Amino acid sequence: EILKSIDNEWRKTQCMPREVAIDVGKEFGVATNTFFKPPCVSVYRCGGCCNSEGLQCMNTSTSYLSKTLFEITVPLSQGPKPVTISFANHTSCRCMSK
Amino acid sequence: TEILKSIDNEWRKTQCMPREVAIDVGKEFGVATNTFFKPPCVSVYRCGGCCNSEGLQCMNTSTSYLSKTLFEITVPLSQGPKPVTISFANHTSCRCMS
Amino acid sequence: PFIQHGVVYITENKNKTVVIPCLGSISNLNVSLCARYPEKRFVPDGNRISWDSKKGFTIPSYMISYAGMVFCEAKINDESYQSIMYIVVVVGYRIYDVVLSPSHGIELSVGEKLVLNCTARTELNVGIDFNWEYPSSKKLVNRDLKTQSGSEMKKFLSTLTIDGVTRSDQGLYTCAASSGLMTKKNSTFVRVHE
Amino acid sequence: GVVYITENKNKTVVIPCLGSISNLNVSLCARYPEKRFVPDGNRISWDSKKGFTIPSYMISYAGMVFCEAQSIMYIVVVVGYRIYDVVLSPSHGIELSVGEKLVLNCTARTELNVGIDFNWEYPSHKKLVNRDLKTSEMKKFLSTLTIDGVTRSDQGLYTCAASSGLMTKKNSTFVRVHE
Ligand SMILES: *[C@@H]1O[C@H](CO)[C@@H](O[C@@H]2O[C@H](CO)[C@@H](O[C@@H]3O[C@H](CO)[C@@H](O)[C@H](O)[C@@H]3O)[C@H](O)[C@H]2NC(C)=O)[C@H](O)[C@H]1NC(C)=O
Ligand SMILES: *[C@@H]1O[C@H](CO)[C@@H](O[C@@H]2O[C@H](CO)[C@@H](O[C@@H]3O[C@H](CO)[C@@H](O)[C@H](O)[C@@H]3O)[C@H](O)[C@H]2NC(C)=O)[C@H](O)[C@H]1NC(C)=O
Ligand SMILES: *[C@@H]1O[C@H](CO)[C@@H](O[C@@H]2O[C@H](CO)[C@@H](O[C@@H]3O[C@H](CO)[C@@H](O)[C@H](O)[C@@H]3O)[C@H](O)[C@H]2NC(C)=O)[C@H](O)[C@H]1NC(C)=O
Ligand SMILES: *[C@@H]1O[C@H](CO)[C@@H](O[C@@H]2O[C@H](CO)[C@@H](O[C@@H]3O[C@H](CO)[C@@H](O)[C@H](O)[C@@H]3O)[C@H](O)[C@H]2NC(C)=O)[C@H](O)[C@H]1NC(C)=O
Ligand SMILES: *[C@H]1O[C@H](CO)[C@@H](O[C@@H]2O[C@H](CO)[C@@H](O[C@@H]3O[C@H](CO)[C@@H](O)[C@H](O)[C@@H]3O)[C@H](O)[C@H]2NC(C)=O)[C@H](O)[C@H]1NC(C)=O
Ligand SMILES: *[C@@H]1O[C@H](CO)[C@@H](O[C@@H]2O[C@H](CO)[C@@H](O)[C@H](O)[C@H]2NC(C)=O)[C@H](O)[C@H]1NC(C)=O
Ligand SMILES: *[C@@H]1O[C@H](CO)[C@@H](O[C@@H]2O[C@H](CO)[C@@H](O)[C@H](O)[C@H]2NC(C)=O)[C@H](O)[C@H]1NC(C)=O
Ligand SMILES: *[C@@H]1O[C@H](CO)[C@@H](O)[C@H](O)[C@H]1NC(C)=O
Ligand SMILES: *[C@@H]1O[C@H](CO)[C@@H](O)[C@H](O)[C@H]1NC(C)=O
Ligand SMILES: [Cs+]
Repeated sequence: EILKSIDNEWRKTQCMPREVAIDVGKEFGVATNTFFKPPCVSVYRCGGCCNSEGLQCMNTSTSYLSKTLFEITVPLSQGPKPVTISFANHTSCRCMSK
Repeated sequence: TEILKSIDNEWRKTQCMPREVAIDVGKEFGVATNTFFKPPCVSVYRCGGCCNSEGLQCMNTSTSYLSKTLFEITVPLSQGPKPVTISFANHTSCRCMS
Repeated sequence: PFIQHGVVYITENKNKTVVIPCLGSISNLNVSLCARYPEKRFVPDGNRISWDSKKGFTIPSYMISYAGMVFCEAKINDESYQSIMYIVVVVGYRIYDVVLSPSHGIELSVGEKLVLNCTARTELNVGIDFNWEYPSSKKLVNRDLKTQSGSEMKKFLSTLTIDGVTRSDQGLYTCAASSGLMTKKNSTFVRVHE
Repeated sequence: GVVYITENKNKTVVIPCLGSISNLNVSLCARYPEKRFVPDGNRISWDSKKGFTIPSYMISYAGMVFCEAQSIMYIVVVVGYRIYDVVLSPSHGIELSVGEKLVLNCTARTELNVGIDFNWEYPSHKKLVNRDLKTSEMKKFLSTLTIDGVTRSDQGLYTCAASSGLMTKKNSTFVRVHE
């Protein structure tokens, strides 16, 4: 009981793939006079806490997802055009050193 | 159509809302330089996601607080890990605010 | 009931209204406006929020500026119908200042390296186009500068570089910054000698 | 219980799962992720008198471990101890008028997995404030001494010591006060 919850805290916080909202513009170093709609995409990324320091939760295998969204480029030259972009979707993670 | 379907799905999945994250206890302020926490992290919900304007940031509009119990290792190893009770913020609603 | 997808440009001005062109065939049609995400529904209150059928749905831009997309929706006898989705786009345009560094007294010997920074400070949701003027035949490098937080500005940099100048490079150097609806510029005289 | 892992990661570590029946088939579970380690007769064993013996590098990832045939959970703890330097800022020439505010920073730089205890010495209204500094295989610790309005008696040697558990480095500086 006293130890039931603690084990639950570990389990829930372990290194593993997690749904995050990735900012498209930043992920590809896109000039910010160029707007993405939506600005973000949902993908899974490795996250959580390792039990030593200098051990970081990293991806050991990655799938890639084609996603389509719209791109505005300001100062308004045109309306929004559809662009297809591939984002990393981590499928497995491990606490590794660096 | 088929393109519109997914785009709407990207928005929905990336909207400002409470999300499960792993919070590093020590870094959440006021921790004695001689303490390690075990586990280092706790699972709580925090406001996250993407707003559709800049300068606007996903923030919490109401917060519950969770008592959680974990262990604290001190230095030197005079004693063993001792149980500590700590309260962490658990965001229960969010809004894109400036 | 409504005449692939559209676009709504919002001023972000917290009191000017915006019109979604959900045109109507039946001028006596009960239209609501849905926005997402999160999901909201706005009904005409007879005052600020209305639907003219000839114009479309009229609503204060601040009520839907959070949203990714909006659309008109009407019910007729237990069945509801939607217009085309409109993409919401909060653009800004306000340029505070455009400033050259160095700003004056620039003096080079022939063969020395000229470096001119042009910094533009703007409100949020702005994109900047830089345009230079200089004496006749220079590398340009534009980029974004980090700024905030809570500071309500964006910061843009354009850097002019001449690798080893010549007597012909003496003259007026002008940097202009354009947001789409507004242009501010600055200048400085560069002197060169042997 | 607690299991301390050291820098020598090939060096073996012993989880003290004591046995009543010296002929007991014991496995070692670690989490998370979940792993189970069986004695291979070589590196990995269980002596009943000692407990379960395993190369520390096999379980250094884990939050906790336990013997199973279950024993009590053991908390896993990777610990460093190496302190690189301890440095005072300002470090010298400190000179105050009576009533002037003294502020002394003590910065300790250490290897990873280190915890620091600070201890000061000073002449006989001194406030201490310890905290962690962000960072590069290092950790950075700060301890700030503050005297809100000094007096003649505060003139003397100020010593900051940093302890990791197995190692202590210190530094000092003379503070002069005049009137
Ligand atoms: C784990 O996931 C990461 C992505 O989060 C993977 O790293 C990425 O790998 C791709 C291709 O290996 C890199 O694409 C490259 O982009 C650079 C320009 O940024 C270009 O120089 C290359 O030609 C290529 O187009 C991408 O940069 C990189 N992301 C980084 C560096 O953060 C990685 O492959 C995954 N690892 C495993 C083992 O699953
Ligand atoms: C990007 O990565 C995520 C996470 O790795 C992927 O989500 C994963 O989808 C697979 C395939 O459906 C799921 O596997 C399933 O596991 C359950 C047990 O819970 C099993 O009963 C099913 O038969 C199936 O094998 C998996 O749950 C899920 N992973 C996680 C951690 O959520 C996904 O493939 C990728 N995202 C997209 C949109 O492609
Ligand atoms: C959104 O959630 C944040 C936390 O994620 C809330 O901020 C917190 O507000 C409380 C006051 O209700 C602060 O309490 C603090 O108490 C400590 C002593 O225990 C004291 O040192 C502080 O001066 C303060 O009084 C707390 O610091 C603060 N959390 C942090 C670290 O920012 C906030 O209330 C939530 N907002 C809404 C509208 O729900
Ligand atoms: C920590 O934050 C999370 C996320 O904000 C909170 O989760 C929410 O917990 C409440 C229960 O107090 C759930 O409300 C329930 O909603 C369901 C339908 O969604 C309904 O059937 C129930 O009658 C009730 O209204 C809510 O769903 C849930 N949201 C989730 C899953 O994220 C949680 O309350 C916070 N922790 C504490 C102790 O307050
Ligand atoms: C307090 O004690 C520490 C050690 O715990 C003193 O260490 C200082 O370390 C620095 C960096 O290594 C030394 O700097 C030196 O720079 C020159 C470059 O040619 C050369 O002498 C060495 O290669 C070294 O890098 C520094 O000399 C050394 N201590 C002194 C006396 O300056 C720290 O300085 C002490 N703080 C005090 C008492 O102010
Ligand atoms: C060009 O640059 C100069 C600064 O180098 C700007 O000059 C400022 O102008 C305002 C009034 O317009 C004064 O209140 C400031 O004191 C001026 N600063 C200096 C140092 O003189 C000028 O604003 C710039 N031009 C534009 C269009 O931004
Ligand atoms: C001791 O360390 C603290 C934290 O780094 C220093 O506090 C800063 O002081 C500088 C200069 O006065 C300020 O610009 C910062 O805003 C301060 N930061 C904080 C968090 O207070 C302090 O200066 C250091 N003391 C000495 C003498 O080195
Ligand atoms: C905003 O402008 C309207 C006119 O369109 C005005 O009637 C109203 O008072 C203003 N909003 C506020 C702050 O009440
Ligand atoms: C040009 O701008 C950058 C970024 O602000 C700065 O580092 C550099 O010093 C600037 N050059 C001049 C001449 O001001
Ligand atoms: Cs942008």
